[PDB]
Amino acid sequence: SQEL
Amino acid sequence: QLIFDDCVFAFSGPVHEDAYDRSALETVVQDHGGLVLDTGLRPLFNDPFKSKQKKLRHLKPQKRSKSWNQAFVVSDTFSRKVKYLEALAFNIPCVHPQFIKQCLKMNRVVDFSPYLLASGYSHRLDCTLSQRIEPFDTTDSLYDRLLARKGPLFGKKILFIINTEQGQKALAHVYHALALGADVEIRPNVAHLECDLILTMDGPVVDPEWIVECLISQSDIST
Amino acid sequence: LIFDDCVFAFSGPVHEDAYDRSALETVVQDHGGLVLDTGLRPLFNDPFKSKQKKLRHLKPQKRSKSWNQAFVVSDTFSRKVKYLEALAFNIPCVHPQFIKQCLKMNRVVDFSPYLLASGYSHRLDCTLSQRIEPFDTTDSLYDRLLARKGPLFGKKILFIIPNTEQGQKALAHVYHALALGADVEIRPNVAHLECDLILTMDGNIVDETNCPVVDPEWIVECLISQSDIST
Ligand SMILES: [Pr+3]
Ligand SMILES: [Pr+3]
Ligand SMILES: [Pr+3]
Ligand SMILES: [Pr+3]
Repeated sequence: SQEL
Repeated sequence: QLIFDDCVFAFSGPVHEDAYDRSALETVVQDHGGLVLDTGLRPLFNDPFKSKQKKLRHLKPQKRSKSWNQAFVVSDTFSRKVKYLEALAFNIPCVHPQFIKQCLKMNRVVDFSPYLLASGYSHRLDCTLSQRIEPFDTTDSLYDRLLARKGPLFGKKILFIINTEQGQKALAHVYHALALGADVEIRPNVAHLECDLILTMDGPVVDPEWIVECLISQSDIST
Repeated sequence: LIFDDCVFAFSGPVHEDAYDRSALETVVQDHGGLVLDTGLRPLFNDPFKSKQKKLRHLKPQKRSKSWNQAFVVSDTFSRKVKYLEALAFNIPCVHPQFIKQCLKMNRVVDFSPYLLASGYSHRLDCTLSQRIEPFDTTDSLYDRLLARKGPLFGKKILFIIPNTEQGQKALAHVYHALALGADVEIRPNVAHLECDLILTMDGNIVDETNCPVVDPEWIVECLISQSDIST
Protein backbone atom coordinates (compact mmCIF):
# COMPACT_ATOMS: atom_id res chain seq x y z
CA SER A 1 0.00 0.00 0.00
CA GLN A 2 2.82 2.38 -0.98
CA GLU A 3 5.22 3.19 1.82
CA LEU A 4 6.93 6.57 1.51
CA GLN B 1 -23.15 -11.33 21.23
CA LEU B 2 -20.05 -11.47 19.02
CA ILE B 3 -17.20 -9.44 20.56
CA PHE B 4 -16.40 -7.26 17.54
CA ASP B 5 -20.08 -6.62 16.94
CA ASP B 6 -19.87 -2.92 16.15
CA CYS B 7 -16.23 -2.66 15.20
CA VAL B 8 -14.77 -1.86 11.81
CA PHE B 9 -11.28 -3.18 11.03
CA ALA B 10 -8.68 -2.63 8.37
CA PHE B 11 -5.40 -4.46 8.18
CA SER B 12 -2.20 -2.91 6.92
CA GLY B 13 1.08 -4.63 6.15
CA PRO B 14 2.54 -6.51 7.83
CA VAL B 15 5.29 -3.92 7.57
CA HIS B 16 7.68 -6.77 8.40
CA GLU B 17 7.66 -10.23 6.86
CA ASP B 18 5.59 -12.73 8.81
CA ALA B 19 5.12 -10.17 11.58
CA TYR B 20 1.48 -11.28 11.88
CA ASP B 21 -0.99 -13.70 10.34
CA ARG B 22 -3.14 -11.16 8.55
CA SER B 23 -5.04 -13.82 6.61
CA ALA B 24 -5.79 -15.45 9.98
CA LEU B 25 -6.63 -12.38 12.01
CA GLU B 26 -9.03 -11.08 9.39
CA THR B 27 -10.89 -14.32 9.89
CA VAL B 28 -10.96 -14.19 13.69
CA VAL B 29 -12.50 -10.74 13.53
CA GLN B 30 -15.16 -11.80 11.02
CA ASP B 31 -15.73 -14.98 13.03
CA HIS B 32 -16.55 -12.61 15.89
CA GLY B 33 -18.92 -10.22 14.18
CA GLY B 34 -16.41 -7.63 13.14
CA LEU B 35 -16.52 -5.83 9.81
CA VAL B 36 -13.35 -5.95 7.73
CA LEU B 37 -12.71 -3.25 5.12
CA ASP B 38 -10.13 -4.68 2.74
CA THR B 39 -9.44 -1.42 0.92
CA GLY B 40 -9.09 0.67 4.06
CA LEU B 41 -11.44 3.20 5.58
CA ARG B 42 -12.43 5.34 2.61
CA PRO B 43 -15.78 3.47 2.48
CA LEU B 44 -16.73 5.29 5.68
CA PHE B 45 -16.67 8.64 3.87
CA ASN B 46 -17.94 10.29 0.72
CA ASP B 47 -15.90 10.16 -2.44
CA PRO B 48 -14.77 13.77 -2.90
CA PHE B 49 -14.06 13.03 -6.55
CA LYS B 50 -17.46 11.55 -7.41
CA SER B 51 -18.60 14.75 -9.08
CA LYS B 52 -15.13 16.32 -8.87
CA GLN B 53 -16.49 19.82 -9.50
CA LYS B 54 -16.57 22.71 -7.02
CA LYS B 55 -14.17 21.97 -5.49
CA LEU B 56 -13.67 20.24 -3.06
CA ARG B 57 -15.40 20.10 0.36
CA HIS B 58 -13.67 18.12 3.13
CA LEU B 59 -14.83 14.62 3.99
CA LYS B 60 -18.19 13.72 5.49
CA PRO B 61 -19.06 10.28 6.92
CA GLN B 62 -21.21 8.08 4.70
CA LYS B 63 -24.42 7.24 6.55
CA ARG B 64 -23.35 3.62 6.77
CA SER B 65 -20.83 4.44 9.52
CA LYS B 66 -23.88 5.00 11.73
CA SER B 67 -24.03 1.24 12.20
CA TRP B 68 -20.69 0.92 14.03
CA ASN B 69 -19.07 2.61 17.00
CA GLN B 70 -15.39 1.64 16.83
CA ALA B 71 -12.76 1.37 14.12
CA PHE B 72 -9.15 0.24 14.12
CA VAL B 73 -6.34 -0.16 11.64
CA VAL B 74 -4.20 -3.15 12.56
CA SER B 75 -0.51 -3.07 11.80
CA ASP B 76 2.54 -4.74 13.28
CA THR B 77 4.10 -1.29 13.48
CA PHE B 78 3.70 2.23 12.14
CA SER B 79 4.12 2.80 8.42
CA ARG B 80 3.31 5.22 5.63
CA LYS B 81 1.21 2.59 3.90
CA VAL B 82 -1.95 4.28 2.70
CA LYS B 83 -4.30 2.51 5.14
CA TYR B 84 -2.05 3.71 7.95
CA LEU B 85 -2.02 7.28 6.66
CA GLU B 86 -5.79 7.22 6.18
CA ALA B 87 -6.27 6.02 9.75
CA LEU B 88 -3.88 8.73 10.91
CA ALA B 89 -5.96 11.28 8.98
CA PHE B 90 -9.35 10.17 10.32
CA ASN B 91 -7.96 9.84 13.84
CA ILE B 92 -8.67 6.14 13.98
CA PRO B 93 -6.34 4.08 16.20
CA CYS B 94 -3.53 2.18 14.53
CA VAL B 95 -3.09 -0.73 16.92
CA HIS B 96 -0.73 -3.68 17.13
CA PRO B 97 -2.35 -7.07 16.30
CA GLN B 98 -2.03 -8.25 19.89
CA PHE B 99 -4.99 -5.98 20.62
CA ILE B 100 -7.35 -8.42 18.92
CA LYS B 101 -5.84 -11.46 20.64
CA GLN B 102 -6.27 -9.66 23.97
CA CYS B 103 -9.90 -8.92 23.10
CA LEU B 104 -10.57 -12.63 22.64
CA LYS B 105 -8.87 -13.43 25.96
CA MET B 106 -10.97 -10.83 27.81
CA ASN B 107 -13.91 -12.01 25.71
CA ARG B 108 -14.71 -8.34 25.12
CA VAL B 109 -13.40 -5.25 23.37
CA VAL B 110 -10.64 -4.08 25.69
CA ASP B 111 -9.06 -0.65 25.73
CA PHE B 112 -6.87 -0.44 22.67
CA SER B 113 -4.55 2.05 24.30
CA PRO B 114 -1.78 -0.35 25.44
CA TYR B 115 -1.60 -1.43 21.79
CA LEU B 116 -1.53 2.00 20.21
CA LEU B 117 1.44 2.17 17.83
CA ALA B 118 3.35 5.42 17.46
CA SER B 119 2.02 7.66 14.71
CA GLY B 120 5.24 7.52 12.71
CA TYR B 121 8.68 9.03 12.12
CA SER B 122 9.12 12.76 11.59
CA HIS B 123 11.98 13.92 9.46
CA ARG B 124 11.05 17.48 10.50
CA LEU B 125 12.01 16.57 14.07
CA ASP B 126 14.02 13.39 13.56
CA CYS B 127 11.93 11.38 15.96
CA THR B 128 9.03 9.01 16.38
CA LEU B 129 5.81 10.59 17.64
CA SER B 130 2.78 9.24 19.48
CA GLN B 131 -0.78 8.94 18.21
CA ARG B 132 -3.42 11.08 19.93
CA ILE B 133 -6.90 9.69 19.65
CA GLU B 134 -10.11 11.33 20.85
CA PRO B 135 -11.49 8.51 22.97
CA PHE B 136 -14.38 6.39 21.74
CA ASP B 137 -17.54 7.69 23.41
CA THR B 138 -19.57 4.51 23.07
CA THR B 139 -22.87 6.32 22.69
CA ASP B 140 -21.79 7.93 19.44
CA SER B 141 -21.53 5.92 16.23
CA LEU B 142 -18.44 6.26 14.08
CA TYR B 143 -20.71 8.46 11.98
CA ASP B 144 -21.41 10.69 14.96
CA ARG B 145 -17.76 10.83 16.02
CA LEU B 146 -16.35 11.15 12.52
CA LEU B 147 -18.70 13.98 11.67
CA ALA B 148 -17.93 16.00 14.82
CA ARG B 149 -14.24 15.60 14.09
CA LYS B 150 -12.76 18.94 13.10
CA GLY B 151 -9.38 18.14 11.57
CA PRO B 152 -6.06 19.74 12.54
CA LEU B 153 -6.20 21.48 9.15
CA PHE B 154 -9.76 22.55 9.77
CA GLY B 155 -10.60 25.73 7.91
CA LYS B 156 -7.25 25.96 6.19
CA LYS B 157 -7.64 26.70 2.46
CA ILE B 158 -5.27 24.78 0.22
CA LEU B 159 -4.50 25.18 -3.48
CA PHE B 160 -3.23 22.06 -5.22
CA ILE B 161 -1.76 22.62 -8.68
CA ILE B 162 -1.71 19.58 -10.93
CA ASN B 163 -6.76 11.43 -12.59
CA THR B 164 -4.35 9.00 -14.27
CA GLU B 165 -1.28 7.00 -13.18
CA GLN B 166 0.73 9.51 -11.14
CA GLY B 167 -2.27 11.76 -10.50
CA GLN B 168 -3.68 8.94 -8.41
CA LYS B 169 -0.78 9.47 -5.99
CA ALA B 170 -1.43 13.20 -6.25
CA LEU B 171 -5.09 12.81 -5.30
CA ALA B 172 -4.08 10.63 -2.36
CA HIS B 173 -2.54 13.75 -0.87
CA VAL B 174 -5.60 15.85 -1.55
CA TYR B 175 -7.62 13.18 0.20
CA HIS B 176 -5.45 13.31 3.29
CA ALA B 177 -5.57 17.10 3.33
CA LEU B 178 -9.36 16.81 3.11
CA ALA B 179 -9.43 14.07 5.74
CA LEU B 180 -7.47 16.46 7.94
CA GLY B 181 -10.36 18.90 7.79
CA ALA B 182 -8.87 21.20 5.18
CA ASP B 183 -10.57 22.68 2.13
CA VAL B 184 -8.64 21.87 -1.02
CA GLU B 185 -9.09 23.57 -4.38
CA ILE B 186 -7.45 22.08 -7.47
CA ARG B 187 -6.13 24.55 -10.03
CA PRO B 188 -3.75 24.22 -12.98
CA ASN B 189 -2.18 27.58 -12.03
CA VAL B 190 -2.15 29.90 -9.00
CA ALA B 191 -2.61 33.30 -10.65
CA HIS B 192 -4.20 35.69 -8.16
CA LEU B 193 -6.07 33.22 -5.93
CA GLU B 194 -6.59 33.53 -2.17
CA CYS B 195 -5.03 30.68 -0.18
CA ASP B 196 -3.57 29.68 3.19
CA LEU B 197 -0.98 27.56 1.41
CA ILE B 198 -0.17 26.00 -1.93
CA LEU B 199 0.52 22.33 -2.48
CA THR B 200 2.76 21.47 -5.45
CA MET B 201 4.10 17.97 -5.96
CA ASP B 202 7.83 17.80 -5.20
CA GLY B 203 10.50 19.86 -3.50
CA PRO B 204 3.26 29.98 0.75
CA VAL B 205 4.11 26.79 -1.13
CA VAL B 206 4.91 23.33 0.21
CA ASP B 207 5.24 19.64 -0.76
CA PRO B 208 3.27 16.46 0.12
CA GLU B 209 5.83 15.59 2.79
CA TRP B 210 4.37 18.55 4.70
CA ILE B 211 1.07 16.70 4.78
CA VAL B 212 2.63 13.50 6.09
CA GLU B 213 4.25 15.67 8.75
CA CYS B 214 0.78 16.99 9.64
CA LEU B 215 -0.65 13.48 9.57
CA ILE B 216 1.86 12.14 12.07
CA SER B 217 2.01 15.14 14.41
CA GLN B 218 -1.74 15.66 13.94
CA SER B 219 -1.08 19.36 13.67
CA ASP B 220 -0.81 22.25 11.25
CA ILE B 221 2.96 22.31 11.18
CA SER B 222 2.91 25.63 9.34
CA THR B 223 1.62 27.50 12.42
CA LEU C 1 7.22 34.65 32.05
CA ILE C 2 5.87 31.97 29.68
CA PHE C 3 7.09 28.92 31.63
CA ASP C 4 5.86 30.41 34.88
CA ASP C 5 4.36 27.27 36.41
CA CYS C 6 6.17 24.65 34.39
CA VAL C 7 8.71 22.13 35.61
CA PHE C 8 11.24 20.79 33.13
CA ALA C 9 13.75 17.99 32.99
CA PHE C 10 16.12 17.38 30.12
CA SER C 11 17.23 13.94 29.05
CA GLY C 12 19.96 13.02 26.59
CA PRO C 13 20.29 14.11 23.88
CA VAL C 14 19.93 10.46 22.86
CA HIS C 15 21.82 11.46 19.71
CA GLU C 16 24.98 13.56 19.57
CA ASP C 17 24.30 17.28 19.11
CA ALA C 18 20.62 16.50 18.59
CA TYR C 19 19.78 19.56 20.68
CA ASP C 20 21.50 22.33 22.62
CA ARG C 21 20.56 21.15 26.10
CA SER C 22 22.87 23.62 27.82
CA ALA C 23 21.12 26.35 25.81
CA LEU C 24 17.52 25.20 26.17
CA GLU C 25 17.83 24.81 29.92
CA THR C 26 18.75 28.50 29.97
CA VAL C 27 15.87 29.63 27.74
CA VAL C 28 13.41 27.92 30.08
CA GLN C 29 14.95 29.48 33.20
CA ASP C 30 15.16 32.81 31.36
CA HIS C 31 11.38 32.47 31.02
CA GLY C 32 10.40 31.55 34.55
CA GLY C 33 10.49 27.80 34.17
CA LEU C 34 11.87 25.47 36.81
CA VAL C 35 14.57 23.03 35.71
CA LEU C 36 15.10 19.82 37.67
CA ASP C 37 18.59 18.61 36.81
CA THR C 38 18.23 15.20 38.44
CA GLY C 39 14.84 14.45 36.94
CA LEU C 40 11.41 14.42 38.57
CA ARG C 41 12.00 12.46 41.77
CA PRO C 42 12.02 15.81 43.66
CA LEU C 43 8.28 15.96 43.01
CA PHE C 44 7.67 12.89 45.16
CA ASN C 45 8.56 11.43 48.51
CA ASP C 46 11.68 9.35 48.89
CA PRO C 47 10.27 5.85 49.51
CA PHE C 48 13.62 4.82 50.94
CA LYS C 49 13.94 7.63 53.49
CA SER C 50 11.59 6.48 55.09
CA LYS C 51 11.30 3.05 56.64
CA GLN C 52 11.75 -0.13 54.60
CA LYS C 53 9.87 -3.44 54.45
CA LYS C 54 6.54 -2.87 52.70
CA LEU C 55 6.96 0.39 50.82
CA ARG C 56 3.93 2.52 50.02
CA HIS C 57 3.69 3.85 46.46
CA LEU C 58 4.69 7.42 45.66
CA LYS C 59 2.96 10.55 46.92
CA PRO C 60 3.65 14.06 45.59
CA GLN C 61 5.85 16.27 47.82
CA LYS C 62 3.88 19.39 48.81
CA ARG C 63 6.22 21.48 46.68
CA SER C 64 4.57 20.27 43.47
CA LYS C 65 1.58 22.37 44.55
CA SER C 66 3.40 25.39 43.17
CA TRP C 67 3.41 24.21 39.52
CA ASN C 68 0.78 22.99 37.08
CA GLN C 69 2.75 21.48 34.18
CA ALA C 70 5.80 19.28 33.79
CA PHE C 71 7.69 17.95 30.78
CA VAL C 72 10.74 15.85 30.11
CA VAL C 73 12.57 17.11 27.04
CA SER C 74 14.36 14.64 24.82
CA ASP C 75 15.30 14.52 21.15
CA THR C 76 13.68 11.11 21.01
CA PHE C 77 12.42 8.30 23.25
CA SER C 78 14.97 6.43 25.34
CA ARG C 79 15.29 4.24 28.41
CA LYS C 80 17.39 6.86 30.13
CA VAL C 81 16.20 7.12 33.71
CA LYS C 82 14.63 10.59 33.38
CA TYR C 83 12.62 9.26 30.45
CA LEU C 84 11.48 6.17 32.34
CA GLU C 85 10.58 8.29 35.37
CA ALA C 86 8.51 10.59 33.17
CA LEU C 87 6.89 7.56 31.61
CA ALA C 88 6.10 6.27 35.09
CA PHE C 89 4.58 9.53 36.39
CA ASN C 90 2.66 10.04 33.18
CA ILE C 91 4.52 13.27 32.42
CA PRO C 92 4.91 14.15 28.73
CA CYS C 93 8.21 13.35 27.06
CA VAL C 94 8.31 16.01 24.38
CA HIS C 95 10.71 16.89 21.58
CA PRO C 96 12.76 20.11 22.19
CA GLN C 97 10.92 21.92 19.39
CA PHE C 98 8.03 22.21 21.85
CA ILE C 99 9.88 24.88 23.82
CA LYS C 100 10.93 26.81 20.69
CA GLN C 101 7.30 26.77 19.57
CA CYS C 102 6.24 28.07 22.97
CA LEU C 103 8.53 31.11 22.56
CA LYS C 104 7.15 31.73 19.07
CA MET C 105 3.53 31.63 20.32
CA ASN C 106 4.75 33.58 23.35
CA ARG C 107 2.74 31.12 25.44
CA VAL C 108 2.71 27.49 26.55
CA VAL C 109 1.27 25.73 23.52
CA ASP C 110 -0.24 22.28 23.42
CA PHE C 111 2.65 19.86 23.75
CA SER C 112 0.79 17.14 21.88
CA PRO C 113 2.30 17.65 18.40
CA TYR C 114 5.68 17.21 20.13
CA LEU C 115 4.87 14.12 22.13
CA LEU C 116 7.52 11.48 21.44
CA ALA C 117 6.54 7.83 21.32
CA SER C 118 6.75 6.07 24.67
CA GLY C 119 9.38 3.61 23.49
CA TYR C 120 10.13 0.30 21.79
CA SER C 121 8.50 -2.88 23.03
CA HIS C 122 10.37 -6.11 22.58
CA ARG C 123 7.21 -7.87 23.76
CA LEU C 124 5.44 -6.66 20.62
CA ASP C 125 8.38 -5.63 18.42
CA CYS C 126 7.03 -2.15 17.90
CA THR C 127 7.16 1.47 18.98
CA LEU C 128 4.22 2.58 21.09
CA SER C 129 2.59 5.96 21.77
CA GLN C 130 2.50 7.89 25.03
CA ARG C 131 -0.91 8.41 26.59
CA ILE C 132 -1.10 11.39 28.88
CA GLU C 133 -4.07 12.44 30.99
CA PRO C 134 -4.42 16.03 29.82
CA PHE C 135 -3.29 18.93 31.98
CA ASP C 136 -6.37 20.35 33.73
CA THR C 137 -4.94 23.79 34.39
CA THR C 138 -6.88 24.26 37.61
CA ASP C 139 -5.07 21.40 39.32
CA SER C 140 -1.45 21.73 40.41
CA LEU C 141 0.99 18.97 39.54
CA TYR C 142 0.45 18.01 43.17
CA ASP C 143 -3.31 17.70 42.62
CA ARG C 144 -2.88 15.80 39.36
CA LEU C 145 -0.03 13.60 40.53
CA LEU C 146 -1.88 12.60 43.67
CA ALA C 147 -5.12 11.66 41.89
CA ARG C 148 -3.06 9.57 39.49
CA LYS C 149 -3.78 5.89 40.05
CA GLY C 150 -1.03 4.02 38.25
CA PRO C 151 -1.50 1.18 35.78
CA LEU C 152 -0.09 -1.09 38.48
CA PHE C 153 -2.41 0.42 41.06
CA GLY C 154 -3.21 -2.05 43.81
CA LYS C 155 -0.94 -4.77 42.46
CA LYS C 156 1.21 -6.27 45.24
CA ILE C 157 4.81 -6.95 44.25
CA LEU C 158 7.55 -8.86 46.05
CA PHE C 159 11.10 -7.86 45.15
CA ILE C 160 13.81 -10.25 46.32
CA ILE C 161 17.25 -8.73 46.67
CA PRO C 162 20.01 -10.34 48.82
CA ASN C 163 21.52 -0.23 48.75
CA THR C 164 25.01 -0.38 47.22
CA GLU C 165 26.45 -0.36 43.67
CA GLN C 166 24.17 -2.75 41.79
CA GLY C 167 21.35 -2.45 44.32
CA GLN C 168 20.97 1.15 43.18
CA LYS C 169 19.89 -0.19 39.78
CA ALA C 170 17.69 -2.66 41.62
CA LEU C 171 15.94 0.09 43.59
CA ALA C 172 15.42 2.04 40.37
CA HIS C 173 13.03 -0.72 39.35
CA VAL C 174 11.24 -0.68 42.68
CA TYR C 175 10.84 3.05 42.23
CA HIS C 176 9.24 2.67 38.82
CA ALA C 177 6.96 -0.06 40.15
CA LEU C 178 5.98 2.31 42.91
CA ALA C 179 5.62 5.20 40.50
CA LEU C 180 3.29 2.97 38.51
CA GLY C 181 0.97 2.82 41.52
CA ALA C 182 2.04 -0.59 42.74
CA ASP C 183 2.82 -1.65 46.29
CA VAL C 184 6.27 -3.17 46.52
CA GLU C 185 7.58 -5.25 49.41
CA ILE C 186 11.29 -6.11 49.57
CA ARG C 187 12.15 -9.53 50.96
CA PRO C 188 15.33 -11.62 50.89
CA ASN C 189 13.20 -14.71 50.23
CA VAL C 190 9.62 -15.49 49.16
CA ALA C 191 8.69 -18.29 51.56
CA HIS C 192 4.91 -18.35 51.99
CA LEU C 193 4.08 -14.71 51.24
CA GLU C 194 0.98 -13.45 49.44
CA CYS C 195 1.70 -11.59 46.21
CA ASP C 196 0.35 -10.63 42.79
CA LEU C 197 3.78 -11.14 41.29
CA ILE C 198 7.43 -11.55 42.20
CA LEU C 199 10.23 -9.40 40.83
CA THR C 200 13.68 -11.02 40.73
CA MET C 201 16.57 -9.38 38.92
CA ASP C 202 17.38 -11.26 35.72
CA GLY C 203 16.31 -14.75 36.76
CA ASN C 204 16.17 -16.96 39.87
CA ILE C 205 13.49 -17.92 42.46
CA VAL C 206 13.30 -21.65 43.28
CA ASP C 207 10.72 -22.00 44.80
CA GLU C 208 7.07 -22.87 44.33
CA THR C 209 6.22 -19.23 43.69
CA ASN C 210 3.23 -19.06 43.43
CA CYS C 211 2.50 -15.70 41.87
CA PRO C 212 4.32 -15.65 39.34
CA VAL C 213 7.85 -14.38 38.84
CA VAL C 214 9.17 -11.87 36.34
CA ASP C 215 12.18 -9.65 35.50
CA PRO C 216 12.74 -5.85 35.37
CA GLU C 217 12.14 -5.88 31.64
CA TRP C 218 8.51 -6.58 32.48
CA ILE C 219 8.40 -3.22 34.25
CA VAL C 220 9.86 -1.36 31.29
CA GLU C 221 7.19 -3.08 29.21
CA CYS C 222 4.58 -1.72 31.65
CA LEU C 223 6.21 1.71 31.60
CA ILE C 224 6.01 2.02 27.81
CA SER C 225 2.60 0.44 27.27
CA GLN C 226 1.36 2.11 30.45
CA SER C 227 -0.41 -1.11 31.34
CA ASP C 228 -0.23 -4.18 33.51
CA ILE C 229 1.07 -6.47 30.81
CA SER C 230 0.46 -9.50 33.05
CA THR C 231 -3.34 -9.16 32.74
PR1 LIG D 1 -24.47 -4.20 17.97
PR1 LIG E 1 16.00 15.74 9.57
PR1 LIG F 1 1.82 31.68 38.63
PR1 LIG G 1 2.36 28.70 40.74
